[PDB]
Amino acid sequence: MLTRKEDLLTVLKQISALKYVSNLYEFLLATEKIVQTSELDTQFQEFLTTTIIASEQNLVENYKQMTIKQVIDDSIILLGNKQNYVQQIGTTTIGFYVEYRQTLYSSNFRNLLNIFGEEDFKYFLIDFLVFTKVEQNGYLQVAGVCLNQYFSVQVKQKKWYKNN
Repeated sequence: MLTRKEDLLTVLKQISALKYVSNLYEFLLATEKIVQTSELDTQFQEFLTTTIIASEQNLVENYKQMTIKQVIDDSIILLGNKQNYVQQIGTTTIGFYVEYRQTLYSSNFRNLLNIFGEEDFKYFLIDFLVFTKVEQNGYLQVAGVCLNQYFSVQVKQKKWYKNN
């Protein structure tokens, strides 16, 4: 469920498998998808700086330089048989069809789709764990391999009464 920023960050820095962690704004800058002077609404700009993303490797060079619903469906289809991605939750995939994300449909992500371009956006949701600020110091993962999949590997524990 919802997580506090400092908790998300401490968990993320502890996971050695995730070598890359940044806020979205800086990633878009490094990949040159946007530049310092790009015209950005304050809401969207606040969305870029508060959104946190993580990947196993540094994919900046890889990302250098249609409805949102459709792009997301295609993205999910690209997952193949892989499992445990946030976007797959409560989803069933059969061939090119997906049946059954509220945040991913927002204007923020639609603007993100237009800046990334169709192809890169599709892979973005796969290569990155994406955490968005839902409320005051309240983060939610909206895409990528479920964080729990990594914590579990980093900190392997058989049994416990509870560990949120």
